[PDB]
Amino acid sequence: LTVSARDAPTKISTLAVKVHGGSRYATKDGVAHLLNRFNFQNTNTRSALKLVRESELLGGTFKSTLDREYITLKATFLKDDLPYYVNALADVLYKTAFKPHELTESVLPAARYDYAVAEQCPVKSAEDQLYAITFRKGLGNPLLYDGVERVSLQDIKDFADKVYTKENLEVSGENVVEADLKRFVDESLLSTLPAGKSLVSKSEPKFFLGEENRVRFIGDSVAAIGIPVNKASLAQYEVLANYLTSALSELSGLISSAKLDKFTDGGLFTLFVRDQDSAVVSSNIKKIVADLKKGKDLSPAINYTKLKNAVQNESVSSPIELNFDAVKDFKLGKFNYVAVGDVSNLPYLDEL
Amino acid sequence: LTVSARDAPTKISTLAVKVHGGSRYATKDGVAHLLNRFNFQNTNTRSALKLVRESELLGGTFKSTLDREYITLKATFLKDDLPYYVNALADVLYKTAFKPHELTESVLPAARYDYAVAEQCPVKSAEDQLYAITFRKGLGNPLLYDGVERVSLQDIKDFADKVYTKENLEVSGENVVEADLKRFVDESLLSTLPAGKSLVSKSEPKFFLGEENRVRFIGDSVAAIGIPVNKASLAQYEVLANYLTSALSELSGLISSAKLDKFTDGGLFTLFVRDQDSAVVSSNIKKIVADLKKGKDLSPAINYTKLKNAVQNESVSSPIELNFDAVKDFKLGKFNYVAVGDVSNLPYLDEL
Amino acid sequence: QSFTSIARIGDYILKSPVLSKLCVPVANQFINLAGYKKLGLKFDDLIAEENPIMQTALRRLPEDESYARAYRIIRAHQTELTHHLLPRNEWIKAQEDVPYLLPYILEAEAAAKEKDELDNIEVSK
Amino acid sequence: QSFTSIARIGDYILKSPVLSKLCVPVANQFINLAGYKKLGLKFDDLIAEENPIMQTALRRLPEDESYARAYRIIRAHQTELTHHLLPRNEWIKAQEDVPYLLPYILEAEAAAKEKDELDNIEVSK
Amino acid sequence: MAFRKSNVYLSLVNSYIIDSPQPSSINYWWNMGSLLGLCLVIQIVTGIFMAMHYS
Amino acid sequence: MAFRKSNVYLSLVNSYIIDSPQPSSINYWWNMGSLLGLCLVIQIVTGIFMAMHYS
Amino acid sequence: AEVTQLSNGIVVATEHNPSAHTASVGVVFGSGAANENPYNNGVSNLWKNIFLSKENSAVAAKEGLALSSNISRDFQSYIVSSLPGSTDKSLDFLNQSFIQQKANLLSSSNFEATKKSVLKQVQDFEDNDHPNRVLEHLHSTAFQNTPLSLPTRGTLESLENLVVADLESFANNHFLNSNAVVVGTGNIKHEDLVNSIESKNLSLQTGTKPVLKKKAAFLGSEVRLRDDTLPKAWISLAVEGEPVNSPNYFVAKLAAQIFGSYNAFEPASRLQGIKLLDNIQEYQLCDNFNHFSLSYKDSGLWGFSTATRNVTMIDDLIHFTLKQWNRLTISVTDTEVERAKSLLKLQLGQLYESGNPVNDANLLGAEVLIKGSKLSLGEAFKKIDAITVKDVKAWAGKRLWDQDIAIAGTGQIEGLLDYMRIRSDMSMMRW
Ligand SMILES: CCCCCCCCCCC(=O)OC[C@H](COP(=O)(O)OC[C@H](O)COP(=O)(O)OC[C@@H](COC(=O)CC)OC(=O)CCC)OC(=O)CCC
Ligand SMILES: CCCCCCCCCCC(=O)OC[C@H](COP(=O)(O)OC[C@H](O)COP(=O)(O)OC[C@@H](COC(=O)CC)OC(=O)CCC)OC(=O)CCC
Ligand code: HEM
Ligand code: HEM
Ligand code: HEM
Ligand SMILES: CCCCCCCCCCCCCCC(=O)O[C@H](COC(=O)CCCCCCCCCCCC)COP(=O)(O)O
Ligand SMILES: CCCCCCCCCCCCCCCCCC(=O)O[C@H](COC(=O)CCCCCC)COP(=O)(O)OCCN
Ligand SMILES: CCCCCCCCCCCCCCCCCC(=O)O[C@H](COC(=O)CCCCCC)COP(=O)(O)OCCN
Ligand SMILES: CCCCCCCCCCCO[C@@H]1O[C@H](CO)[C@@H](O[C@H]2O[C@H](CO)[C@@H](O)[C@H](O)[C@H]2O)[C@H](O)[C@H]1O
Repeated sequence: LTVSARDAPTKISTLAVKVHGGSRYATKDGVAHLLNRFNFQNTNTRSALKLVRESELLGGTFKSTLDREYITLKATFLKDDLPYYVNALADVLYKTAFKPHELTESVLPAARYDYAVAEQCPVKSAEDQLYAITFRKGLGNPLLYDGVERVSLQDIKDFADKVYTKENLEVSGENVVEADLKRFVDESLLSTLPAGKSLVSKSEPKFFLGEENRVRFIGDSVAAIGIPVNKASLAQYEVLANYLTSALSELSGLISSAKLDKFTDGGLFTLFVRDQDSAVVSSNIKKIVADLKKGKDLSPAINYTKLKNAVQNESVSSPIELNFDAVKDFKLGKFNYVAVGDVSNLPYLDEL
Repeated sequence: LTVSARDAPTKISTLAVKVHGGSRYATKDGVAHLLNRFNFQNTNTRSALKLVRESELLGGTFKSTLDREYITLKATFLKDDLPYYVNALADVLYKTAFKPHELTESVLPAARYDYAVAEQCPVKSAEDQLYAITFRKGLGNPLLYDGVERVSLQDIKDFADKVYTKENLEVSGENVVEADLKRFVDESLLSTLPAGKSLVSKSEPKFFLGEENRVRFIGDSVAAIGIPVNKASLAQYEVLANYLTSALSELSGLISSAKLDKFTDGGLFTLFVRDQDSAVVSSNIKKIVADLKKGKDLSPAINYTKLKNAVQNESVSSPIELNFDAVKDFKLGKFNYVAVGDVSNLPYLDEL
Repeated sequence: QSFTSIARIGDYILKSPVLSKLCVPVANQFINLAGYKKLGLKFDDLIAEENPIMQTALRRLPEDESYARAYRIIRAHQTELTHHLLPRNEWIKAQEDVPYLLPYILEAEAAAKEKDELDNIEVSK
Repeated sequence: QSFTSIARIGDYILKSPVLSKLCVPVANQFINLAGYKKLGLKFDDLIAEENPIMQTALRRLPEDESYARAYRIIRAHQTELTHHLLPRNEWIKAQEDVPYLLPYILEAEAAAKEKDELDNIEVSK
Repeated sequence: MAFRKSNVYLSLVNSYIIDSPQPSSINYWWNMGSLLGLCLVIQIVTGIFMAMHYS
Repeated sequence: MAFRKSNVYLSLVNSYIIDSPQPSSINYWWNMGSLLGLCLVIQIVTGIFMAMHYS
Repeated sequence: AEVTQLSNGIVVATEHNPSAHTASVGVVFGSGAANENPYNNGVSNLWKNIFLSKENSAVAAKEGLALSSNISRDFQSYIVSSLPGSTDKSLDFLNQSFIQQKANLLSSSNFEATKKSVLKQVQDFEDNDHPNRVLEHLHSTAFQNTPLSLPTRGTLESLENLVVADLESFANNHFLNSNAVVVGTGNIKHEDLVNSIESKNLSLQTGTKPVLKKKAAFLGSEVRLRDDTLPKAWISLAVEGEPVNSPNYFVAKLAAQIFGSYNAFEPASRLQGIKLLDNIQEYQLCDNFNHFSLSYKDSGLWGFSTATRNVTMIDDLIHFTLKQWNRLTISVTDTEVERAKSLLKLQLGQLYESGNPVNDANLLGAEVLIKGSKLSLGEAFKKIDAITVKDVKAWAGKRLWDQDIAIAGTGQIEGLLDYMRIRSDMSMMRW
C-alpha cells in the first residue's frame, strides 16, 4: 500500500489511485476498458448522481483513465476537502454496485463511444497492432473493448476482484500534505481492501521480432514500426524518439509520431508515418528505415531529451533518469511492422 | 478469339463469353468487381430495361460472374434464339454506355450489396487474406470493391479497354451447334473488337511461404491455411482436397472446407476451419497441421477424386486430366496461415 | 400513490403480529375475489405502465421474464374477449403470484426521489 | 408539354433558314422582355420541378452545377423580395443562359417513354 | 402505398376509422362513443329540417 | 420539445400559424387568403348576432 | 428429356445422356414425409442420414462412388454416383446397402451418432433458416391434421423419441419393391443396367403393398411465429393449388411465372416486366419475393414468399400483391401470358435439363412412381403454348378469387394484419 505526496501552497490539489490493471492484465479483451468505464458509477451507499452533485458543490471532479498498464482514478479539488475525495475513490474500489442496468445504460454505450472515436484514427489501430505482434498476449492485448470477445457483467466483477487489491495499487497526491494523506488513506476503505498479489512483473516479457500485420482501412494510410526494448536499453530509445521528433533530424518532417512507451519491465518504441495517400507514406517509411539501418546518432540530442523527459512531472515513480549520460550511437536492427489503410499499395516488411 | 461448343438435341442452350479480367488482373482494388457489375447496364443502342423485357419475351436471361481469373458473361435461353444472345453479349463488350448516373444509381449499390453479403462470412475474408499473403498483387488482389482505394468511372472504362479484346477472351457455347456459333460470333461486333493481347501469364507467379496475418472479427472464428501449388504438382493437391473432405479421412469432420483453386499457371490449396467458438477452431487446425506433417495418403482416394473432378460438365476449358494416374503420397512443408475472429484466442503460425 | 409509500405501510402491517393476523386474511380474500389469477395474470402485470417509473422498470426487467409477461398479457386479452376464464390448471397460483417487477419499481422510485431532492437542495453558508 | 416535343418543334424551326430568321428574332426579344436574366436566373432554373422527370434530372445534375443552381435561386428570391433587380453586371448574359439541364431532362423522358411503351407492348402471334 | 393512406383526406379517414389499432378486448361499453356521434348527427339533421318550418 | 410542438392542439396551431415554412419571396397578393378567413369570421359573427333579432 | 422403362418385378427406368461424363444409379420410393405419422415424423430424414453415414460413405469412397439422398413429401431417394464404366460397382453398393446392411448401419454407435447429427441439423434449421422454416409452417397450417402437413426433416420432439425399431418399421412398410423404381441416369444405356440387376436375384421384402390412410385437405388458416429480435419479417401466403396430374398443372405454373421472383438488390431483377414491381419499388416494400405453384400427389399450394425490412408497410406489400392476383381473374393481359409462357419454358428447361445426373434421377423416379413415365419437354412446351388468357382467368376464378388462404410468418410481423383483412383482398368490389 504505497502512498506518496508532494505539497505546495496552492488552492487546488489532485489525488490519484494507480491500479495495476490496464489492458496488459485483462483476462478478456476489453475487460479493463469496461471496468475503467464502470468507475464512478453507483457504489452501494452513494449514487453516481449524488457523487457528481455533491462534488460539484464542493468544487471537484473525478475521472478514470485507462492505460496499457494502469487504471487510474483521479480527483482534482479544492485542497482543504482532501478526506472527502480520499473516501470517494476508496468507495469506488471497495463497493462499486455493478448493477446490470448501469452496464447496459451507461457503461456499454460509453465504451462503444470510446471505441468509435479511436476506430477513426489509424495510428491507434497501428499502435494496437504493434503491441499485438510483438507481445502476443502480454501487453499485446487490445486496449479497448470491441465485442469480438464477449464480456459479461460477471467478467467485469471478477476482474475487479483480481485487480482492486492493496498490494496492487499506488495512492498519489499533488499539492497534498503527505502526513494527512497517509492518515486519511489508512482511515479509509483502502486499508479494508483485500491485499492480493501484484501482477507487476519483474522479468522481461517474451517478445517477438520480424513480425508484420496488415489491415485494410478507409481513410489515411499508415505505416508503423515497433521495437521491444530492455529495462536498460530504454535510455537510448528515449533520446531516439525525441531526436526523430525534433529539428535535429532531417527526417522529423517525414514522420507523424514517435515515442517510447515505458514500463517497469521494459518498453516499446513506436514510430508512425501517416498521410492521405499511400505513395507518400511508402516513400517516407522506406527513407526512414534505410537511414536508420545505416545507423547514426552521436547524441547531439542528449540535452534536448533531458528537458523533454523532465517536462513530465506527474509520475511519482517514473523510470531511469540519469541513464541519458550513457550510450550515444544507434543502429536499426530487427523490428516489427504494420500497414494500415491502402494496404494493396503499401510496403511489405519484405522490401524494407 | 477461341470459339468452342458442344451440341445436343435439347430445348435450352448456354452461351458464355469468358474474359481474362478477374480480380487477378485488376489495376485498382475492386475495378474488376465494378466492371462485372456494369455488364448488362445500358449499351449505346439498347437499354438495360429493353434487354430484360425483350429477352423475357424470347425466353432467356443474362448474368455476369466474377472469378479471381475471369469475368464471365453467360446467357441461358431457348436453343433457336442463339444469334440474339450472341449479339447481345457482343454489344456489352463493345458499346456499353458507362453513364455516370448508372454508376451511382445501380453499379455502386450492387457492389455495396456484394461486399455486404461477403463481409458477413468469415471464410471469404480468410480466403482473400490467403491469396493476399501467398501472392502479392496479381492473384493476391482483393476480389471485391471495398472503397479503400477509390475507383472512378474512368478507371472502370480503362479496365474495360484493357480487358475486352479479341485475344483476351473465349466464346464458350453449351448445347449449341459449333458451326453456327462460329458464324454468328464473326458476324457480331465480337470480331469488330480491337484485337488486344491475352493477359494470361504462361510462367508461374511469384509466391511467398510462412506468411501470417490476423483479422479481428465479431462472429464465427476461422483458422485457414493456403499452399501455392506448381502446375505439375497440382494433381496431388486436388486429390488431397477430396481426401480431406471425403469419409476417407478422420480429420474431415474437423474441417469446414478444403479446395484447390486451379489456374493455367498454378493454383492455391485452401483449407478452412470454421466454428462458433475459438477453443474448437484451435484444437482442430492444430490437429490438422500436426497430422499433415506426417506425410500420408496412400491414394485410396484416387478413383474418388476422379469421379468428383468429373462433375465438370458445364466447364468447357478444364485443366490437365491424365495427372491423377500417379502420386500416392503427400507430406506438408511450409504454408501460409490466417486467423479471423477471436484472434486473441486463436493459434499463431509459430505454434502449428 | 407510490410503491414506496404502499410498501412502507404494508411492511409495517406485515411486521406487526396483531395487524398481520387481522389484515392479511382479508387481503388474501380480496385477491381471490379480484379474480386476475383466473385470467392468468400476476398482480404486477396489472400495474398501469404509462408513466416514467414503470417504463424504467419494464426496461430493466430481464429478457426472459419480459417475454413471460408479454404472454400473460396477450393470453389474458384473448380470454377476456371470449368472455371465459382459463381452465383451472392455468390459473396463477398464490406461490406464483410473485412481485417480480416491484424491486425494479422501488429502485426507480428511489432514484427519482433523490434526483428531485438534489434538484431542489438549499445551501447553508 | 414535354421537352421532347418542344425540342422537335424548335429544331425544325432552327434547321429551316426561312423560319429561323423569322422566328428567332422574336424569341430573343421574348427572352429579354421576360426579365429572368435580370434576377440572375438561367431559363433552365425556371423549369417547374415538382414532377418525376425533373427530380431524376436534378438528381443526375453534377454537384458543381447543382450548388450554382442553388445559389442563383436563393439570390433570385432575395432580390425579388426587396423589389429590385440585380446590378447590371450581375445579370445572366446570353452566353451564360445555357441549357444545362435540358440534356438530363431529355434523357429521363426518353427512358420514361420507352418504359411506357414496354409496359404496354402488344404481341402479334 | 394505398390511396387510402397517401391521399390527404382519406388518410384521416383511414387512421381514425380503418387501420386504427384497437385493443383486441374492448367490450360493448366501448360502442357508446360511435352512438353519441349518431345522436349528434340525428339531432342536427332533424333540427335543420324542422328549422325550415319553425318561427 | 417546446410545448407548442408537443401539445396535441397547439401543434396544429404551430404548424399552420407559427413554424410553417413560408417562401421568403411571397408578396402581398398572398395576403388574400388570411383576409378571406377574416371575411368568413366577420360574416358568421355579425350574422349570428342579427339572427337573434330576425324573423 | 427422353425415357425408357421396362419391368420384371423390379421396375427399372433410365434416361441416357451421351454427353454426361458420369452416371447415377439408385432407388426411389413412393413414400416421403407425407407417409409418416406426427410421432415417427423425421424417420425418413433419419434413413437419409444413416445411408450417408460416415462409415457407409468411406466404403463408397474407396470404390470411387458418391452418395446422395433426398427426402421430399411424396418420394424418397438413395442414389449412387460413379464414372460411366464403374456403374456395375454402384449397383453392388446399392444391393449391399439395402439388401444386406439391415443391421450394419443400424448399430448402436452409428445410429445414436446420426440421430444426434440430424437433431442438431434440424435444431439449426428451425433456429436460423427463416424463409424455409416459414414455408414449412405454411404446409403445416394449410394441410393441418393431414398427411401433407408434416415437415420433411421432422420435429425435434419426435426426432429425439426415435429408436432403431422406428427405422425398421418404416423400412418394412415402405422400402418395398411395389413402392420403388430403380433409376439410372447419365450416359449408361438402358438395355445394360437391367442385366446387372438380373445378374443377381432374391426377393427379400416383396409382394407386400405399402400402407394407406386419409387424403390431404387444405384448410384456410394461419400460424404466426412473431419474433421481434429478428431483423426482418418473413411471410408465405397461398391458396389451395394443383396436384400433379391436374388438368391445370401448367396453367397454375404459368400464373406463378407471371408474378415471378424478385431480388431488390439485383439491377436486372428490378427491370422485369411484372406490374407488381411498379407498386412495391416506390417505398421498397421488400427485399425479395417469389411466387410458386407447389404440386404434390393429393393437393398443391399456389402463392408466394417474401422477406422485408420495411416492417411498417407490410400491409401495403400484401395488399398490392393480392390486388395483382385479382387481376388474373378479371384483367390479365395477352402480353403478360406470353411473357409467362416464354419464362416457364426457360425454367422447365433449366430444371429438366441440367448437366446433373442426380437431379435427373430424382425427377425420373418421382415421376414414374406417379404417372408411369417422365414427361418430355416437347409435350410440356406444347401444352404451355396452348394456354390462353381465358384458361388463366377460368383457373384464377376457381383457385384465387375469393378463396381461403393459408398464412405463416416469423420475425417482425406486427405489421401483418389479421386474417380477415388479408382474406378480404382476395376479391374486389364491383357493380
Ligand atoms: C333508453 C335509451 C337506451 C339506448 C342505449 C341502447 C344501446 C345499449 C348498449 C348496451 C351496452 O353497452 O351493453 C354492453 C354490455 C357489455 O356486453 P359485453 O361484455 O361486451 O358482451 C358480451 C356479449 O354477449 C358478446 O357477444 P357477441 O358475439 O358480440 O354478441 C353479443 C350480443 C350483443 O348484443 C348487443 O346488442 C349488445 C348489447 O348479441 C347477442 O347475443 C344478443 C341477441 C339478442 O352488454 C350487456 O351486458 C347488456 C346489459 C347491460
Ligand atoms: C378593394 C376592396 C377590398 C380589398 C381591401 C384590401 C386591399 C388589399 C389588396 C391589395 C393587394 O394585395 O395589393 C398587393 C400589391 C402588391 O404589392 P407588393 O408587390 O407585394 O409590394 C411591394 C411593397 O410596396 C413592399 O413594401 P412594404 O415594406 O411591405 O410596405 C408595403 C406597402 C404595403 O401596403 C399595403 O397595404 C399592401 C397592399 O406599404 C406601403 O409602403 C404603402 C402604403 C399604401 O400592393 C400594391 O402596392 C398594389 C399594386 C397594384
Ligand atoms: C346536439 C343537438 C341538439 C340537441 C341535444 C337538441 C335538443 C333539443 C331539445 C331538447 C328540444 C325540445 C324538444 C321537444 O320537447 O320538443 C329541441 C327543439 C328544437 N330543436 Fe334542437 N337540438 C339539437 C340540435 C338542433 C339543431 C342543429 C337545430 C337547428 C338546425 C335544432 C332545432 C330545433 C327546433 C326547430 C326545435 C323546435 C321543435 C321541437 O320542439 O322539436 N336542434 N332541440
Ligand atoms: C373562404 C374561401 C377561402 C379561404 C379562406 C382561402 C384561404 C387561403 C389561404 C389562407 C391560403 C394561403 C395564403 C394565400 O395564398 O392567400 C390560400 C391559398 C390558395 N387558395 Fe384559397 N381560400 C379560399 C378560397 C379559394 C378559392 C375560391 C380558390 C380558387 C378557386 C382558392 C385557391 C387557392 C390557391 C390555388 C392557393 C395557393 C396559392 C399559392 O400558394 O400560389 N382559394 N387560400
Ligand atoms: C359566411 C358567409 C355569409 C355570407 C356571404 C352572408 C351574406 C349575406 C347577404 C348577401 C345578406 C344580405 C345583406 C343585405 O343586403 O341586407 C345576408 C343577410 C343575412 N345574413 Fe348572412 N351571410 C353569411 C353568413 C351568415 C350567418 C352564419 C348567419 C347566421 C344566421 C347570417 C345571418 C344573416 C341574416 C339574419 C341576414 C338578414 C339581415 C341582413 O340583411 O343583414 N349570415 N347574408
Ligand atoms: C357518426 C357515426 C355514425 C355511424 C357509426 C357506425 C359505423 C359503421 C358504418 C357502417 C359502414 C359499413 C360499410 C362496410 C364496407 O364498406 O365493407 C365492404 C363490404 O360491405 C358490405 O358487404 C355491405 C354490407 C351492408 C352495410 C350496411 C350499411 C350500414 C347501415 C348504415 C347505418 C349507419 C348510420 C367490404 O367488404 P369485403 O371486405 O368482404 O370485400
Ligand atoms: C369538419 C371537417 C374536418 C376536416 C377533416 C377533413 C376530412 C375529410 C373527410 C372526408 C374525405 C372524403 C373526400 C375525400 C376525396 C378523396 C379524393 C381526392 O382527394 O381526390 C384528389 C382530387 O380531389 C379533387 O380534385 C376534389 C376533392 C374534393 C373533396 C370534396 C369533399 C386527388 O388528390 P391526390 O391525393 O391524388 O393528389 C396527388 C398529388 N398530385
Ligand atoms: C373543427 C376543429 C379543427 C381542429 C381543432 C384543433 C385546433 C386546435 C385549436 C385550439 C387552440 C387551443 C388549445 C389550448 C389547449 C392547450 C392546453 C392543453 O391541451 O392542456 C392539456 C389539458 O387540457 C385540458 O384539460 C383542456 C383542453 C382545452 C380545451 C380547449 C377548448 C394538457 O395536455 P398535455 O399536452 O400537456 O398532455 C401531456 C402532459 N402529460
Ligand atoms: C349510409 C347507408 C347506405 C347503405 C347502403 C347499403 C350498401 C350495400 C352494398 C352492398 C353490396 O356491395 C357488394 O358487397 C359485396 C361484399 O359483400 C362485394 O363482393 C365482393 O366481395 C365478396 C366477398 O365478401 C366476393 O365474393 C365478391 O365477388 C366480390 O365482388 C360486391 O362486389 C359489392 O358490390
